[PDB]
Amino acid sequence: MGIKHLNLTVADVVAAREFLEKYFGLTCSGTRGNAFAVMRDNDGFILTLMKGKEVQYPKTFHVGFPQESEEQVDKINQRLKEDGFLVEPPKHAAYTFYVEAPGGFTIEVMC
Amino acid sequence: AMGIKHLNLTVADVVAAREFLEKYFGLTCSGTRGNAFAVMRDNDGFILTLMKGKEVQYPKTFHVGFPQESEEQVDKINQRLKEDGFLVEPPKHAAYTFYVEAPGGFTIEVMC
Ligand SMILES: [Mg+2]
Ligand SMILES: [Mg+2]
Repeated sequence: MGIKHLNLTVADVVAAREFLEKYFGLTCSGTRGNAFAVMRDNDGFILTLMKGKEVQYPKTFHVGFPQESEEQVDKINQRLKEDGFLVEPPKHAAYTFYVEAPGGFTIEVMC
Repeated sequence: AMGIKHLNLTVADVVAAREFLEKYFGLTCSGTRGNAFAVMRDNDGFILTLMKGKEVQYPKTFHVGFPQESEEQVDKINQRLKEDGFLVEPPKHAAYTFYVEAPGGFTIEVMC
C-alpha cells in the first residue's frame, strides 16, 4: 500500500487541525487533548498532528493537496488571501501555489 | 440561571451535517459514536450534538442561527455557499439575514 502515513510535528495541533478541516476538507478521527490529532482524507491517508516544536521543517519541505480543477485551486487561493493568510497568485507549470499552514509546515495546492 | 447551552439536533446524516458545520461555521468535533452521533462545539462552549434519526423532519420555520460580527462576514458565507453549490439567495435587511438548507435536513440562519 506504499505511503499512507505522515506524522507531522507542529507548534499548535488545534490550529493546524482547524486549518486542514476548513481549507482542505480533512476529517479528524481522534485526539489526545491538544497534543495529538489524527486526520484522514477520503483514500485512507493518515496525517497525524503532534505537538512539540523544537525545529523548523527544511524550507523546501511540503505536503501536496491536488485539486480537481484550476478553478478549485483559485478558489482556495482567494479564500486563504481573504481570510488573512499570506499567498501569491498560482503559477502555471501544474497550476500551483504554496501556503504556510498554522503549526509550521508548507502546503502545496495544485491541479 | 445559566441558560441554554446544549441542542441535540436529530439529523438524516451525521457525517454530512458535521462536515458542513466544520467547513462553513468553524465548529469543532469533540467526539463521535460511529456514524450515529457527533459532539460539536462552538467557540463559546455551546454543545451541539448531531444524532442520526429516521424520517427526520422539522417544522418549516425551525432554524438554528449563527450571528456574525459584520454584514461583510454574512456576505462572505453567502458567497462561498453559493459558489460551492448550495442554493442561497442574497442576504436581506429585515437583521441582515439569509437562510440555507443544511446537510442532514435542517435550516440554518446567518445574520448580523
Ligand atoms: Mg512539490
Ligand atoms: Mg431566526
